Amino acid sequence: DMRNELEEMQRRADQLADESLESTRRMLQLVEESKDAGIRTLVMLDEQGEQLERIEEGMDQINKDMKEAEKNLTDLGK
Amino acid sequence: IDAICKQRGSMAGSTGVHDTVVNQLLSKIDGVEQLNNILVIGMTNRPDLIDEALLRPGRLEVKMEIGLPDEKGRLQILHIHTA
Repeated sequence: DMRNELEEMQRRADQLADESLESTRRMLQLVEESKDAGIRTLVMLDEQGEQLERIEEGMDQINKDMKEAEKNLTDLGK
Repeated sequence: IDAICKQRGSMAGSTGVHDTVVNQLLSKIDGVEQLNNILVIGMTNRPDLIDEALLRPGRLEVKMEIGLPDEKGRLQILHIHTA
């Protein structure tokens, strides 16, 4: 009558982490810095676009003025 | 089949293991839920050690004995095995 039976106990392997808290924090800090740099680039790019738009009008005005002056001088000369 | 199903409450119960197996088998063959599409076949050399509740009508109820053959049976077997 040496017929034995058993029961079982369970253990849980550690969840997936303990490497997600050293590279993670550095990743977040770098992401924040990149976000700030992107915001600054946004602002600078908008300012540059405004300045180019401003330049356009003066360019067109000088072109028109020179063309009209040349035509007038030619007309009077002949 | 005599190695699993034996008279309940006679042996040491295999440490309470054999009785549970016999009860489970009895419950599954014929119970509250009805089956009509099964056929169970058992074979043994010690027919006297089997539980009496498993050999009743509604359970394994067709009992047959295979014994030594006579002259005609021996002739038939010899014809079978030298064809």
